[PDB]
Amino acid sequence: MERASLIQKAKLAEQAERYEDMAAFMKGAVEKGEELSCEERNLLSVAYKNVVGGQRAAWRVLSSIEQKSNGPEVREYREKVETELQGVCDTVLGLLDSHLIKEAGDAESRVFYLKMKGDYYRYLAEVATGDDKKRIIDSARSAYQEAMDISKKEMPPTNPIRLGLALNFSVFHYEIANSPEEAISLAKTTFDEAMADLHTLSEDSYKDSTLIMQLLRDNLTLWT
Amino acid sequence: MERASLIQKAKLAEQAERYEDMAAFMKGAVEKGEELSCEERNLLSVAYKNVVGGQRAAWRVLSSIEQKSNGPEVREYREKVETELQGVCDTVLGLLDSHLIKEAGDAESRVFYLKMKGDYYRYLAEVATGDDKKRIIDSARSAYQEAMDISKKEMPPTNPIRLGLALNFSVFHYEIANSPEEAISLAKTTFDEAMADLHTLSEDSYKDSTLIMQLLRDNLTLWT
Amino acid sequence: LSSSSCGSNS
Amino acid sequence: LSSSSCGSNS
Ligand SMILES: [Cl-]
Ligand SMILES: [Cl-]
Ligand SMILES: [Mg+2]
Ligand SMILES: [Mg+2]
Repeated sequence: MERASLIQKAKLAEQAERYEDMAAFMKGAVEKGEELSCEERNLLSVAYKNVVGGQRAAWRVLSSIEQKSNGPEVREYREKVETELQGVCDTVLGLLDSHLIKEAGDAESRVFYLKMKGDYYRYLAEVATGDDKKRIIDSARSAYQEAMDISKKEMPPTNPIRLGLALNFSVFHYEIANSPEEAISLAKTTFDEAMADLHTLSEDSYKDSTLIMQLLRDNLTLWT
Repeated sequence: MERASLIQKAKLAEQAERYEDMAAFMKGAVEKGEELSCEERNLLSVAYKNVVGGQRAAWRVLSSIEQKSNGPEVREYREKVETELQGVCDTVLGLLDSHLIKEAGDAESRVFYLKMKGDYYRYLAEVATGDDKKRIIDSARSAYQEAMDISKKEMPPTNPIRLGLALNFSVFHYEIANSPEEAISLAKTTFDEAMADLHTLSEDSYKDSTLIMQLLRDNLTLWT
Repeated sequence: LSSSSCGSNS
Repeated sequence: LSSSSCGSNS
């Protein structure tokens, strides 16, 4: 119940690879209403990304089977996993909208959280239909675009947060919004403008930047 | 609720790497009170071994931290994981004692299940103290020994079920019962008597046997 | 091959 | 190194 205890236990859960527990601890810590440090926001993101990652992988397997199929068992179990995934995404989005975005006292935090919002709406969009999907896509776009605006004002082009956001927004354009031209435009501009400064970077800086830029290049190769 | 549906869903859960779900489906199937096929008993074992495996790995991490420590957070969280692990082991053991062992219509099934019983008692023993640990160790030994007796009568020395049982019983002797001489004796006899027939084995047979025999050799090297 | 998001290559 | 049980090497 003390915040320090929750953080301590999140760190233990991380070492123990208990990501659902880790997420729950971090949710409790967020709900104390104080900002998260860089270390702490990374605990939050790692935890929830592992949980949703498992659900997303399962959902893709079941959805694929269900499609090739076209009894109710596959559909039923796919729906069970889908509901669970929606639940987790909604939990993360609730933390972002009830605490994290508005309480963030600096631009870097704000970009990190608005990117997270875009990401979790994107994960919802992957499973969504109908009016739900329309609402979700609009919400994802709005979050990502706000994040983009701040990042272009506040961060240099090789900054890993800025690059990761641009990468994920480009994926949104291609995979979710069915806007390949916007996806390609964004990816190319992002890569080109980052490449322009990589010669000024140190060893560890360059690696962090280049790892994300490699994904920008991989995507462009698939999309072209 | 139909058995065939539960089996279908266990198979889907396995493809989706949803092991807790897979275990739950298989528990429901066992509770229909019919025997499990070889395929099905392997679904049961894979599911529960993945679930307990995650708990065991987490428990070891937390226990290690707790020991090096010697606030209450590590102890508390270690106890939470321990309780969950005990729960799962108790669930599996309940299936084995309420259905699987007594209902098994052939010797191979009976050995498979009695080995499972030894294994899950062994996992309980790893976290146990006091009178609980004493009871558990006696139960593990009794299950493994009954399995050993049947296997020596009913299976050839390179049979993978027979080898796996002997391997796990030797680990029980060394790690749980603090009986290194019995562990070494059993491992050596098992290896020697299997090695004696490996020249009669086919490619795929030999691999299955040799993979377990490699562990017998690894253990002997550590224990000597 | 498929579209890759941030963190997918570790 | 540590004691290995059945299935621990895949
Ligand atoms: Cl360069
Ligand atoms: Cl040989
Ligand atoms: Mg739906
Ligand atoms: Mg205890």
